[PDB]
Amino acid sequence: VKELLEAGVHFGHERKRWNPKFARYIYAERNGIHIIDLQKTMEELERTFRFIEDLAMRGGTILFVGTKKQAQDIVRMEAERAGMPYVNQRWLGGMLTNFKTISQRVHRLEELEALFA
RNA sequence: GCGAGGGGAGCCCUAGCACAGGUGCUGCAUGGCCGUCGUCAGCUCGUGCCGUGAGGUGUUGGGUUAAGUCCCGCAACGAGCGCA
Ligand SMILES: [Mg+2]
Ligand SMILES: [Mg+2]
Ligand SMILES: [Mg+2]
Ligand SMILES: [Mg+2]
Ligand SMILES: [Mg+2]
Ligand SMILES: [Mg+2]
Ligand SMILES: [Mg+2]
Ligand SMILES: [Mg+2]
Ligand SMILES: [Mg+2]
Ligand SMILES: [Mg+2]
Ligand SMILES: [Mg+2]
Ligand SMILES: [Mg+2]
Repeated sequence: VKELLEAGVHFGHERKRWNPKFARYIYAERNGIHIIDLQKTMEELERTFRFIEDLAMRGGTILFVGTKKQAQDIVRMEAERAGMPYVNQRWLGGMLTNFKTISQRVHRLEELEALFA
């Protein structure tokens, strides 16, 4: 059922902005718009969720992210409904890399709850 | 020591030694203090990111303000010397 749902209404959309690499992942390009390969997508989904199966059970944490409007809300509920980290708003430069200083802002957060109750 | 006479401290003259004192230089040897641009809106540090590097980014941009004042946006995130 996971396969036919995708085939339903969740594939192909972009046009005239394609990379040479995303081309081999393509199935066709009629009406002037690209059409992603559903078959290869499944196989990739398999390999991905395999990494998910390990990652989830390893106890590790996934950092979700999406600034696109169509994904801000979707990833929002789905990240909380899993307790996993995520950022829908404008991603900051250094969040992962310069993490030490980004955390200082998280520390400024607890200060708020202090003078909030 | 009853008296004579002797030495020391305080203080002086004369002779002699070490030394004092100098509004005599050098404000390009300096401390300190002061004028000045100008109360003008500025100048930087920490880490991250870009560049081979000098360095950039932040502090640029849009609105606003006496002001780097505040807001929104932002590969940047905070802080410090200033403004208040
Ligand atoms: Mg469905
Ligand atoms: Mg063409
Ligand atoms: Mg941002
Ligand atoms: Mg005598
Ligand atoms: Mg002399
Ligand atoms: Mg001088
Ligand atoms: Mg001087
Ligand atoms: Mg002179
Ligand atoms: Mg480098
Ligand atoms: Mg080179
Ligand atoms: Mg620099
Ligand atoms: Mg600069």
